[PDB]
Amino acid sequence: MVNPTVFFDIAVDGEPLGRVSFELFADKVPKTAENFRALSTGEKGFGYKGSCFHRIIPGFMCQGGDFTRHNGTGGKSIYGEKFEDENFILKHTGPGILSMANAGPNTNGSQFFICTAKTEWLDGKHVVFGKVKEGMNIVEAMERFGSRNGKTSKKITIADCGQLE
Amino acid sequence: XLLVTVGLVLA
Repeated sequence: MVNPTVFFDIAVDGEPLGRVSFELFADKVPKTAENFRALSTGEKGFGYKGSCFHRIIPGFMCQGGDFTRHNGTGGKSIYGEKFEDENFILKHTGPGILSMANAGPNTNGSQFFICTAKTEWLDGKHVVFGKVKEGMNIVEAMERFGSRNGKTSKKITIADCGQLE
Repeated sequence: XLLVTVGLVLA
């Protein structure tokens, strides 16, 4: 076995920006990695394709994954609405870490964030499950559209996504 | 501040 690689094609107000691919650490957090992988292929009949990054704060992170309400309040996992914090083995060590957003202990759904800096205050509270493999320059380009309070100036969407490996 | 939540986003 090998860790799955999934990709997102990002568009800015409908114009293609580029592809970011991610390695998911299924060897360390199998349940959390599987949730993100199945939401990226859309194989359960719902997922990330066509959803947006609703909150981007330059120097911190890009947050997305609300494919139900689309405004930052929704999303659901493939296990039902929410699931537990699988473990906190991995930390938020630098740019490119993929981690889960939540509303406290054991509330993981589908929303996630890509870190653009080390965010150690989130360690032990948000489950790290992947990292950017290629396309960190597209994540950096995305940051230019965010703001200190998180609203974006352009609509940043996942135009397409799926599994490569 | 700098949190990443779903529901009540804080400062």
